[PDB]
Formats: sequence, structure tokens, C-alpha cells
Amino acid sequence: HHWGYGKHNGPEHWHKDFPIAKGERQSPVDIDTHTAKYDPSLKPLSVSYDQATSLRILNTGHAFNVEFDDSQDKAVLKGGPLDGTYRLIQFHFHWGSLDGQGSEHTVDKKKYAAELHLVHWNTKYGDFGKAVQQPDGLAVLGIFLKVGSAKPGLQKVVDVLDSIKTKGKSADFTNFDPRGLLPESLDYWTYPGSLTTPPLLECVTWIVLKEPISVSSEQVLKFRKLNFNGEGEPEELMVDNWRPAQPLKNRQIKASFK
Ligand SMILES: [Zn+2]
Repeated sequence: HHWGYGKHNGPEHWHKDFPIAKGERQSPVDIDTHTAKYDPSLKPLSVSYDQATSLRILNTGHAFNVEFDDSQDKAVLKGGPLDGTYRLIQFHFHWGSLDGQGSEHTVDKKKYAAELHLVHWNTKYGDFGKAVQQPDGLAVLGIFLKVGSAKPGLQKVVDVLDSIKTKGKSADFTNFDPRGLLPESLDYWTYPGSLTTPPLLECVTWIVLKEPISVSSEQVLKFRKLNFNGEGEPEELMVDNWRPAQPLKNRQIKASFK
């Protein structure tokens, strides 16, 4: 059967269809802050989202993706541990059924309520499909969400979820500015990893921001109203769509701050 986050098709079963699940550079991982190495050679991140053009929001059956026009670099990520230009193609979240879980990466074993993933691909490879086949093909910016004060810039996303409740549903979602989802500081940890959902390709340079953003209980509650199922099928609430931490193995996590 198709992979998912249930008891019979969850993360522990993925290796049967995707052997790379037991690979050498799988994600997510636990970030041990005392073992992370401060690297003074790491450059500051350069986030240019002023010309971003959002197009649509889609319920993929595993999460909801906000898609962007990536036919030109209008929204790009550069600098940091990256060499070259990476174009933003989509962002999505992972969340839990309770505020005490939901994030994929953890910090000193601490789990956050959710995790935002801004996915970018290396322009030198021409298209997203080619990029995922390369070790330096993608750059994913990870941002933790803690429950507290509401995040104004996230509300437009929250209000449209009713229209894409079930798998396969999509809605026009134009003029959304992703800058409203970024924390004040851009200090980060970085390590070589993989996509956290099948095909689990090891083509990602992970950039995880140290500063979480705050969202209200009401905002996260609305995420939990989505469905894994398609319309007309038995209702399965979309919650706990996160993969647990994987072995770090032969990898070093570097920090841009000390
Ligand atoms: Zn993700």
C-alpha cells in the first residue's frame, strides 16, 4: 500500500519501498547544540523574497504545499553554506496532534509544535526534477513553530485551509509574501541530509534556523482540521505527519553562531 503516517504505512515501514530510508545521510536529525561545531567560514544567509510570486495551495495528502512560480529567480536563497542560486518552489509544514510534538528536527531532543520547510532548488540543474538527483540539488530552510502569540503573516494561509480540506484539492493563492514567516534572526545550523518524505533522496543541504517563530493555539488547531483522505472517503485527520529523528552517522552539524 501507499506510504503515509499511519500504523501500517508509517515511517517505520518506508524502507520496504524506499531502501534509501536506511541511508547514510537521512533526515531529520536531533541537533545536539553542544556537539555542533561553530564554523567562522560560514557566510550569512541571503534571502531575497521581495519578488516572490505565490500561485496555489494544494492538499497533497501528506501535507499542504504553497507553490511559487520558479520559472525565473524572483524568490531565491543564496549565501550561507551554499554555492550558487537556489529558487523557492514551495513551502509546507509538519505538525502534531498535540503542541508537544510535530517538528521533524529536534534541538537537544526538544520537539516543537510544528516545522516549516521552505524548499529551494539549485538553478544550475535546470529544473526541480533534475536537482533532486544531485547531492547539492536542494536547500531547505527549516523553521520551528512554538505555540504562543499569533503570527499575523500566517493567517492568510490558515483562512484558506477550509477550501483544501481533502487530498487533491487546490485553490488559487496569489500575492502571499513568505517574508512574513521568517524569525528576526537568521542564525542557523547546517548539515547534509535528505528529503524527509519518500523518495527520501539525499540531495538536501539543510539550513535550520535557531530562532523559532510563534503561532497561536488557534492557528495550529486549524492545521489539525485537514484530512489525509480524499473527498468521499473515511475521514482521517491530518496530524502527526512528521518523520522521527534518524542516525547522524558520519555527519557533522555546523553552526553559524557561537
Ligand atoms: Zn517537509
